[PDB]
Amino acid sequence: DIQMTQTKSSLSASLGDRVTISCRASQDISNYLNWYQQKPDGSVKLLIYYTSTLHSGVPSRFSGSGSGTDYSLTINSLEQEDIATYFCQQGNTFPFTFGGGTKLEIRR
Amino acid sequence: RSITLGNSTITTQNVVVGYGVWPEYLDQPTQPDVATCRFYTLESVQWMKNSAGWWWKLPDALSQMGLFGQNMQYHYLGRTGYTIHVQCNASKFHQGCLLVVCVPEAEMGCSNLNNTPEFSELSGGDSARMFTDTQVGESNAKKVQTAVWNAGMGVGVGNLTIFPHQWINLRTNNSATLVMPYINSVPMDNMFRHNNLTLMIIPFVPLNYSEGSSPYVPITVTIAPMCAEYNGL
Amino acid sequence: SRSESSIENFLCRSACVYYATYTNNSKKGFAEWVINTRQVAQLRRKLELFTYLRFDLELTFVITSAQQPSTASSVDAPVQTHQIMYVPPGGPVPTKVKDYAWQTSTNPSVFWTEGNAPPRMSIPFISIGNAYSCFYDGWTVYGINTLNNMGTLYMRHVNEAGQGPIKSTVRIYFKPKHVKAWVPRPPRLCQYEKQKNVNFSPIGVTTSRTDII
Amino acid sequence: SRSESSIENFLCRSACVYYATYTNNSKKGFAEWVINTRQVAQLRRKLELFTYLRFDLELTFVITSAQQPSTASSVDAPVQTHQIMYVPPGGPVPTKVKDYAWQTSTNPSVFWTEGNAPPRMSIPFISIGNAYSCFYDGWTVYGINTLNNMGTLYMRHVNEAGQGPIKSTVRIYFKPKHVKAWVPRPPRLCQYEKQKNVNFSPIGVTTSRTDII
Amino acid sequence: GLPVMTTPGSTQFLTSDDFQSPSAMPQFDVTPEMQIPGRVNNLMEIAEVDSVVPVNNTEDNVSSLKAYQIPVQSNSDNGKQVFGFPLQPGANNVLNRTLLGEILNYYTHWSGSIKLTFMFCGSAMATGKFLLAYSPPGAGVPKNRKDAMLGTHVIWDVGLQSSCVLCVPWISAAGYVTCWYQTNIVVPADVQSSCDILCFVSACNDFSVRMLKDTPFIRQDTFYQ
Amino acid sequence: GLPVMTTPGSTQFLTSDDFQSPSAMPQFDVTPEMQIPGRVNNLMEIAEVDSVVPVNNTEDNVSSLKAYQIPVQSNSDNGKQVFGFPLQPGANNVLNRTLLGEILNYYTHWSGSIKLTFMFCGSAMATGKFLLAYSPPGAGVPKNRKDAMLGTHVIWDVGLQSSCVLCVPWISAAGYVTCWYQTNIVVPADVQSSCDILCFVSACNDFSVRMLKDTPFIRQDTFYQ
Amino acid sequence: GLPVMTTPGSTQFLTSDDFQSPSAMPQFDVTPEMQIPGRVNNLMEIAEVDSVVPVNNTED
Amino acid sequence: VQLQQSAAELARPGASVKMSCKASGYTFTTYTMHWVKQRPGQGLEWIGYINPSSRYTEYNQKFKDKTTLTADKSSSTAYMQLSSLTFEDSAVYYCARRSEADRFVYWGQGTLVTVSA
Amino acid sequence: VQLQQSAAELARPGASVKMSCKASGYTFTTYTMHWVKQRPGQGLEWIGYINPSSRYTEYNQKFKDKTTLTADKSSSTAYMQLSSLTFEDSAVYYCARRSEADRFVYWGQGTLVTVSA
Repeated sequence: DIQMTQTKSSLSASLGDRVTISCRASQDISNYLNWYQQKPDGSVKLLIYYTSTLHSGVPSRFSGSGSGTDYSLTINSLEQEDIATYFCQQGNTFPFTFGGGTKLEIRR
Repeated sequence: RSITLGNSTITTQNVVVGYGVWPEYLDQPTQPDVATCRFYTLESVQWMKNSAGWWWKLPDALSQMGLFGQNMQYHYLGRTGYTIHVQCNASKFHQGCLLVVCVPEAEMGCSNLNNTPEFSELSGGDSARMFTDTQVGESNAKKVQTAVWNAGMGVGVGNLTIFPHQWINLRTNNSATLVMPYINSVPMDNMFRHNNLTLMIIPFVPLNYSEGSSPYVPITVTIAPMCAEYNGL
Repeated sequence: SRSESSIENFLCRSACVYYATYTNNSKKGFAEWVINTRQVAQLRRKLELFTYLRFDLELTFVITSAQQPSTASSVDAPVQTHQIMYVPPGGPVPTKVKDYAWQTSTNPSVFWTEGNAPPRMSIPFISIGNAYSCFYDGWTVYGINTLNNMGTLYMRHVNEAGQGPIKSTVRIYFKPKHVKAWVPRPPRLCQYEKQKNVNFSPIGVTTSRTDII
Repeated sequence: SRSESSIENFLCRSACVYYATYTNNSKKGFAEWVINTRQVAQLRRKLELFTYLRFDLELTFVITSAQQPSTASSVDAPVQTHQIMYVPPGGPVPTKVKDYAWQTSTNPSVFWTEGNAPPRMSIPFISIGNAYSCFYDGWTVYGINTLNNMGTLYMRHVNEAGQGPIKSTVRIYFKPKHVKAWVPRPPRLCQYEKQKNVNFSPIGVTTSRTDII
Repeated sequence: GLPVMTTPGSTQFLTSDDFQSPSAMPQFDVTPEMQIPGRVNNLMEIAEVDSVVPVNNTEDNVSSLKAYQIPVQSNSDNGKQVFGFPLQPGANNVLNRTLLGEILNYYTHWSGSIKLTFMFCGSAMATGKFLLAYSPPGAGVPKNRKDAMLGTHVIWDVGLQSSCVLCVPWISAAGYVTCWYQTNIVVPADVQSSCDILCFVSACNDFSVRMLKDTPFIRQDTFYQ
Repeated sequence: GLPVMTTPGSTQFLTSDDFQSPSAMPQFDVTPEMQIPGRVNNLMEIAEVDSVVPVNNTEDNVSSLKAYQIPVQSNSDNGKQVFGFPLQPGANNVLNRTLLGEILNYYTHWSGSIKLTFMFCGSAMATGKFLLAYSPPGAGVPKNRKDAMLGTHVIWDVGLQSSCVLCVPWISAAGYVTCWYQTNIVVPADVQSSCDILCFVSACNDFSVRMLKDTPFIRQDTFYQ
Repeated sequence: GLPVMTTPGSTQFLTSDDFQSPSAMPQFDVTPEMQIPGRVNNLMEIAEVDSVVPVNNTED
Repeated sequence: VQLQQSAAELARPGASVKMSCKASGYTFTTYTMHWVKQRPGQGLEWIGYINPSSRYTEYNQKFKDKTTLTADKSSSTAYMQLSSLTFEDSAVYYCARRSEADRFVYWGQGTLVTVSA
Repeated sequence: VQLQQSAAELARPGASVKMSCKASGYTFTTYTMHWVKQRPGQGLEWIGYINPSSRYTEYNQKFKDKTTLTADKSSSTAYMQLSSLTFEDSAVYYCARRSEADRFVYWGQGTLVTVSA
């Protein structure tokens, strides 16, 4: 098993700023990472199906990067509908291991 | 009947030849012919009732077979054709059906979707690897996916008759004979990092017999390299 | 009506094989595509009915732009010019938008201003061997075959801009020419999973019914 | 495969040899390039395998613009037009952007509006001697050889603009044609230091190993 | 110079044109050709080879080698249907995923003839008889052995020949290839009675395929990587 | 006038095209040609001339004329290796910076034969023998004088001839050109015993170079001025 | 290359012109012709046949 | 093109439940169907999948002795039965459809399973 | 592509130190490596260089009798040893790589040498 660790588990940012969520694995998973977004009503959808490749139907405010063990997700223009929970999931070895949540909220 | 090659002799009684061409000859390469042109007879596999299939990677099965396996180590490059004789000996009280294909560049798939299968799982040295009638799970890391209805390559097993093949029906037929030329994109290739042929034997209709008959039917494969030449000084 | 099933009328078509975006001021923005045929699932299934292929190549790029939100004060920009560099197999590779590998002489580039016909370019059959190989039963890592290597493409702006951010997209169109095919192969039944290898998950042979009769 | 090593297939390529910027309202802004082959290090090493060369010349200019930050109030500019003047060896030379040397008759200029094909122009073999000379063992200052002189290029805007500052870049592409080469020469081992002369710092012959066996 | 005049449709990109194009790499001296065996000049040469038809789907034999085998046993009924499959094109039938039907799903219009080869994969001591009825397009499927004989049919004697060829047109009700027990399987002692039958399909004459399209059997949701 | 239609790829600048171009200076009457000796028609004529190979790098002879000299002395061992260098292409070897290897670094694919000339630069009164073994690609380097004799070899007698030519293919393990003491150097009185050996390299037949690229040995950080 | 010069009226769309046009679907192998009875080559052949004249209109 | 699960359940400890996930808009016997469990205090957790063509199931090591995944071709559903229900089995269970060997493109809305007395 | 020096040192007057500058990202035995001393009250000052291929050093006239520049091919470093340390030798020492005969393109971060008791 590969432990996907998101050490923040809570982010606070206002509207229109740049947020960065980090997900660190246990060993090298070799650019096989996916980012999901869980809306507060319970609906889950796929955002970035690689280290940096956007899914079709996703706005261009999302972007990802990273290599080796460390990875990241970047939203440069926070909107109201971007308040959700974000997970990282590796697809390298068996079984599939998901990361912990990361909840967003407004600063003040 | 009673064909001899070098210091070996087998006995036979139709022949399907490749893609319609015969194996022929081409720094300067040397041509050995007293060294390789003989019938290398592999050991027999037993066709039981709950059997699934077998496969041989072709310039790997003769890698320890005497003097053909010595020229693979000494010389770097080389090209060769083959002549395969498959024959199973059953009585008139058994029943079944085999398909004997010869697949060029049969790249196979792993059981885990992210890896590639290891070297000892694709080909054993002059020993038959066998298909299965079930799936291999994804928990196994480096193992060949051997579901026989997909033939290990992700393709339909009924469509395998596009290759040079021959049916062995125990009601009317007893043997098969295949003559394969050299099929590659380069004129000469290394014989350790490329297996450009694969001989599969798949039972479509399984073996059946009544009580008292022998519960196995042995299948004997005989390979002879034809028109081989290596590149060296 | 027997001639639409020939190899020339079956494979020589056009297909969108890549689609990427890049902007000018992000200092990370440029595109990159390693030329292969294993990305889309409808061109891969047609080229994998044969084992050895041999074709010329013809690429056409459709480049559009879009104005990103700038600050204020009357953004007025001239026409934009793009550079599409082609790196042969065994050539230098850029890592930044400003690099020495863009200005090299053996990497043939095209330069194209907006508002004209799209920039077609053509690549001959480059290989050491005598044909491409869709399948490789052997090691180089299993089944890679480093001999069929067609190169890499890189795209960027050549205009420096400060008053307004501009991002651009590109769609690459793929068309084989003078196709020759050898050693046919049965059509793939299971769905494609990865790009490099032939890994799959086992599926049924055909769709089922309720009775034999 | 013996014909890619001919002199025509070795030297007749394209290469970016210069890159300069100039704006319109700085009253110091215009470009200048004295035509030589000793500026970049990959074209200099290829032309210095031979002592005497003789080739025609073909130049292509890639000109882009960029809007500088103006004050306010709706900058709207028409298309821009550039002048690329070529001064032969022994001709008048401009010192300002407004000068009498731009309007002279024996300096052939091209005029090009933006949004079209780039302005190619071609220069024949101009010399008093019978070949160019990459090496000169003698005095004119040591090793200059004033006989291989190809001229100078000058670039400027011809549009006067007040509402918005506009700066422009230019990349000059260099391509010899009908090349003839005499008296081969060993390839240069040390790195290049200066442009005019053959000065160097001494370096080892090759990369070293730990034993002879 | 010369006066020209540009027509409409000049600076456009039509994806199905055929124009000359400037080569990115001239002066390369490409690798000359080599005689590789088995060159394909037309895709109809892939359709004319035989392939086994999965007549025995039955909801749990599709993931096995049991789909290709038609069961034949010695029953107690006087006249009974062995198998039967329509020749309706593409509608989830048995000739869909075969080596012929994977080509005809790349094209929109096609018409020609079909070879249907059967093979008795039983013992050499078993003897029986089968009807091989064919219903034309428009006529109904026979519900009895007798009115299947009154159509067009071929009586297949197993003890004499072990393979029966049945040529038939197939054009894009469309037909039936039903088969019936004529006599039971007579078998000696110490020989098994339950036998199997394989079935093949091919292209008899040359077809006429037209209006190429994409296949419905392959799709992707995100670029393979 | 005439109706034309512009194809895609019309107003572009491809850097590797070949079109006509308007001359900036017509009516100039350029200088006619002159017979200069030594015209080069092909770059392979630069590769076919000989050049000395620095076999004796050894981390402090590279900045001297001692790199080209292979030391030979009269030792007390019975069979001993003089030198040895692989024929691996480009990987920091001794044939890299020579007059041949500076051309093969401009191209990507090349294959042909190689002349290897040796020369005994010793006294006229010294006599000895050397083996010149060659290992093919795939075979290992010999670790002894005896199994170097069992391969392909040339026995070089110094007292008879003072130069030995050894033709060998070289294609882009790849070989070894190891050399061994057969006998010691027998020398008279008042003659020095420590001699040297030079080594040359050339191109035997015509090569086949293809896919031109740039050399890895030259780079610049800011325009020379 | 060749020096050309575009005349006025070049990049226009006149609705009554007759120029060549790029085919969207080449390589199709269209259906060959068939002898159908009663081909019309000119619209005057429709006018030369007889027809009854309503001389008795009279509003109802 | 969507997946549809059942409603919420409720069961005593020691009893058993059965969920479902009805697939529509695509050919059901082509892609595998996976099951993900999300406790409200932790992240997501993988359970196992089922190949709807050959009815081959493969479970995680922690969920092997409790869950059981079945399917049927007619109604195009995929069931899941939890046996020997305990107090830590109270979570939200999703059904997902895997394509391209790592990506979960389409998800369900999830069923809430609660245990009490 | 960068140069990396050692950490800060400390020495008594009369003792000796040895700094280093590890080069990476390029072929070490091609370009010369120079050394620049910057006292905090004045500007930069040139010391000397070393040719790493032939181990040829050339010093400034003011720094000839104190400094000594060595190198090695294996670890790709270039040392510098200061002998007979005095009180005015307290400065920051940089390592630079000269290309095109006057330009110093790549520099190090510098080591701080202090003398005290």
